[PDB]
Amino acid sequence: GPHMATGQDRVVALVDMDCFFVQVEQRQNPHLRNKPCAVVQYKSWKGGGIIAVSYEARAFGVTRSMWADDAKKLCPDLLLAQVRESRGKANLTKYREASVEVMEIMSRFAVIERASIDEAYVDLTSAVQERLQKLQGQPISADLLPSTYIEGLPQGPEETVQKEGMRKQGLFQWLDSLQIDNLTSPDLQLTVGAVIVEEMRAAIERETGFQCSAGISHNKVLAKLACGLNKPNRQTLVSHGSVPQLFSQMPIRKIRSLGGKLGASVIEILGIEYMGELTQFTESQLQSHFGEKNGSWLYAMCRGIEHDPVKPRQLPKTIGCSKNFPGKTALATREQVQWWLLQLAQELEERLTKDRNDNDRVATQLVVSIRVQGDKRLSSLRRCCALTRYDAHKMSHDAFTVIKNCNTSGTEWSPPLTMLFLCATKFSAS
DNA sequence: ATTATGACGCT
DNA sequence: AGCGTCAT
Ligand SMILES: Nc1ncnc2c1ncn2[C@H]1C[C@H](O)[C@@H](COP(=O)(O)NP(=O)(O)OP(=O)(O)O)O1
Ligand SMILES: [Mg+2]
Ligand SMILES: [Mg+2]
Repeated sequence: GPHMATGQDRVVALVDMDCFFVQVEQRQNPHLRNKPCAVVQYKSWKGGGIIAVSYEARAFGVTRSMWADDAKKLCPDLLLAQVRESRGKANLTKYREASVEVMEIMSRFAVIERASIDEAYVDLTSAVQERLQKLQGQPISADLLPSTYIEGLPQGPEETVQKEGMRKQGLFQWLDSLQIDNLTSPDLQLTVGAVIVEEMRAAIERETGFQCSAGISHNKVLAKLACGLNKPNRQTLVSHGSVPQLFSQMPIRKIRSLGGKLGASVIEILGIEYMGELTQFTESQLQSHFGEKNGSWLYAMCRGIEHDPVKPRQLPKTIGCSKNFPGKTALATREQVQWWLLQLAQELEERLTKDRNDNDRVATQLVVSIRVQGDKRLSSLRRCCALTRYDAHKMSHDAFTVIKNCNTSGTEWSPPLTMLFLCATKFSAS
C-alpha cells in the first residue's frame, strides 16, 4: 500500500491547436474568421480534399478526408482555403512556420516534446515546484483558471443547465477541496500546472492570435486524452482520482497507441470494450496475449499510470517530401519518375538548407520510398544512400540510382508507382 | 482517388 | 538495413 506507485510523480500537459490549419488561414484572411471554413488541397478532383475544418463547419457534419464538393452538400456556405502548391505538390511551409511560432512560445515556459505540427507535450514538474515555492500558502483563486475543466466534477447536488455553469461549479468543488497546505499533494501540483498552462495558452493566443486546448495530468497519455475532452479553446485537468470513472465507459480505441490493430486485438481477445475493464487481468495475462512491453504498459495504463518521459526535442528528427499518384495518374515512364524525384528533391533541398542555417545541423542519409500500384502499404520499398551534398540534382539522381532496378520492363516503368517519398535523416551537428 | 509526412518498434 | 504500426 505504502509501496504501490500511483503514477503521480510528474505534471505533464499536452497543448494542441484548435482547427490549426484553418486558424492559420483565418489569421491571414479576416474574411474567413468565425465562419464555417475548411482547408483543402488539390481543387481539381472533387473540389479538393479537406485536411482541416473549423468548428462552425463541424456543426454541419463536415470532416477531414471529405471531398470539398461533398462538404458543400452538407454546408452550402462553407468557405475554403487552398494549400499552397509548388512544383506540382502541396507545400505546407505556411503551417510549419506557424507551428514554429507556437513551439517557441511554449519552450519559454518548460521543456517540450514536439509531437506533431500542432501539439507538444510539456513537462511542468519543475515549474510547478518553483511556483509552489513562490507563493507560500497562497490559496488558488478560480480567476486563475478561467478556461479550466475538472474532469469528473461537479458531482452531487440551476446554473448547471448551461456549460459554463457546469464548468464553474466543478472548479469550485475542486478548489474548495484543495488543501494549499502540503506542497506535495499531487492534486495541488496538477492545479498549479493548470495555472501555468492557462498562462501559456494566454501567451500563445496573445502572441500569435491562435487559440488552443490543453490537457493537464500526470503523464502523456492522460494529458493527451484530457486535451480532447473540452475542445475548443478550453483546458481540462485529469486527476489520478478521476481515472476509474473516466475509464469505466472509455472505449479502448480512444487511448493513444490503441487506435489500431493492438487495440482491436485487446477488444477481440479479452472480450471487453472499455479501458477500465483491463484492471481485472493480471500483468502476466496481459503480457501473454500482447507481449512483454505491451502487457506491462496496458497493466499500468488502465490504472492511469504511464512512465514515458517527455523528451527534450523541439526539432524534427527527419525532413521529408512525398507525393501520391492515385489511380490512372500512377507513374508509368522512366522520365516521369525522374522528373517527380527532381521536384521532391528541390523542395527537400530548400527545407534542408534552411534547417542547416536555423539549427546548426546537417542530414547525412537519404531514404527513398516508393509505393507500387496495387499495394495497400504506405511503402512498398525503402532504399537509402549517403546524403553528402544539399544538391537537388545529386539527390534526385542518387534516389533514382537506388530504386531504378525496381523497374520490371520498358523507357517504360512498371509496375507503375503510386507514391514517391524522399526523407532526409541521421542529422549531425554542423 | 483518404494526402503529406512524422516517430519509432521489430527483426 | 528494411519493414510494420500508429499517429496528426
Ligand atoms: N490525416 C491528416 N492528413 C493531413 N493533414 C492532417 C491530418 N490530420 C491533421 N492534419 C493537419 C491539419 C490540421 O489542422 C493539423 C492538426 O491536426 P489535429 O490536431 O488533429 N486537428 P485540428 O488541429 O485541425 O483540429 P482540432 O485539434 O481542434 O481538433 O494537421
Ligand atoms: Mg489540433
Ligand atoms: Mg493535433
